[PDB]
Amino acid sequence: ELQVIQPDKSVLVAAGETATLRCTATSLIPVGPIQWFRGAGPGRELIYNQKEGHFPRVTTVSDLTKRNNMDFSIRIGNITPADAGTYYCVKFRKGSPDDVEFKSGAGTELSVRAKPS
Amino acid sequence: QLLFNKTKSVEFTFGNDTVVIPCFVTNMEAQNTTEVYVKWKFKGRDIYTFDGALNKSTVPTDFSSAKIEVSQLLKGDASLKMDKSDAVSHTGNYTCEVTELTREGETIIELKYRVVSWST
Ligand SMILES: *[C@@H]1O[C@H](CO)[C@@H](O)[C@H](O)[C@H]1NC(C)=O
Ligand SMILES: *[C@@H]1O[C@H](CO)[C@@H](O)[C@H](O)[C@H]1NC(C)=O
Ligand SMILES: *[C@@H]1O[C@H](CO)[C@@H](O)[C@H](O)[C@H]1NC(C)=O
Ligand SMILES: *[C@@H]1O[C@H](CO)[C@@H](O)[C@H](O)[C@H]1NC(C)=O
Repeated sequence: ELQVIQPDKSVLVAAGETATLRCTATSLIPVGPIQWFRGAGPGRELIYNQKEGHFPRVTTVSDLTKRNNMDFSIRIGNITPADAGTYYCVKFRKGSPDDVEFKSGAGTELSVRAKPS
Repeated sequence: QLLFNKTKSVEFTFGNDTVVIPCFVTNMEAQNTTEVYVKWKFKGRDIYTFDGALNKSTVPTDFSSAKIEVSQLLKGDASLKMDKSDAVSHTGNYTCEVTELTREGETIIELKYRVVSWST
């Protein structure tokens, strides 16, 4: 059975630096995307998906254009306190009119600290 | 992601009995159609879906002629085919979304009607 694994419960980042949000899927089935969100529930914010969207501050750790890629980790550059919150790596199954959440990672708390000078 | 050979728009006239909306994935590497899912959206509404796991094609009754050539999917071709009655009543922007296992992507194509000269 599929596991979406976020190995870090927390990440502490100095302001201006890059946060690494780790996620790995144990399998690539069932058919459907993996997306990153900030928060859970109805008001969760989309942070990343593979489609051409507006995620300029986000880069991926691995090459997500690879069919066999199982690393869904992302990097968010130029971190500020506004980026603090809990991030979730979420797997969906395909559906119409909506894709249906299948499995979520356990979450990564991104905390921010001041940088000297 | 799944990457595309993008076309901004395609034109049709009173002369087209059928129309084609192109959609071409450049890095498709699927082995079977069970691994693939296709969504064609017209003004944000799904007007054609192909669920590869169930080999099921679904269209709303206002888009009854909408279809894809399923055998072309492994080639990355997810081009939509429709008749002129559906094309004339649905001009505008379409989104073609393709999924292969965990890779996904989409592209936008505008279907544009062009008024031309005709002899009775
Ligand atoms: C789009 O991409 C292919 C290359 O993979 C190209 O040869 C072809 O001409 C393009 N398709 C159309 C319909 O222009
Ligand atoms: C309409 O017909 C012309 C040929 O008469 C063809 O080149 C064109 O691709 C067709 N338009 C569409 C959108 O299918
Ligand atoms: C695709 O896989 C299914 C089983 O999952 C099988 O029934 C089908 O014939 C396969 N098709 C091809 C072309 O390999
Ligand atoms: C279709 O979308 C493009 C942007 O992708 C936009 O420039 C164009 O005006 C839109 N056309 C219509 C009729 O909505």
